[PDB]
Amino acid sequence: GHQPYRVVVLSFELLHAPATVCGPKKSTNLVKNKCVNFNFNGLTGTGVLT
Amino acid sequence: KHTPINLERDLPQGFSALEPLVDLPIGINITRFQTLLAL
Ligand SMILES: *[C@@H]1O[C@H](CO)[C@@H](O)[C@H](O)[C@H]1NC(C)=O
Repeated sequence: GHQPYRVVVLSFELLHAPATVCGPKKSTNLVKNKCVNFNFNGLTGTGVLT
Repeated sequence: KHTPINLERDLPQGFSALEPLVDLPIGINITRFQTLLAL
């Protein structure tokens, strides 16, 4: 109650501007020659990769 | 695009497409532009 305490405050905001600040996004493994789903950096679909 | 030009005055005839270099996420309104030189 009288000992020093360190404080950090984080604030965020949005407005009419590009985000340019985003968190991590993880990548799974790569499989081939099987009818599979895919999400390749924003495009989604189903098919066979060769 | 940076392309060789024959020894000539006027702009040459032909096609040369321009590949992109960069896009920047700035979001500032633009109305005028200038140019800079080295002296
Ligand atoms: C840039 O200026 C124009 C003209 O004044 C204005 O309409 C526009 O909102 C401005 N852009 C901003 C404030 O991001």
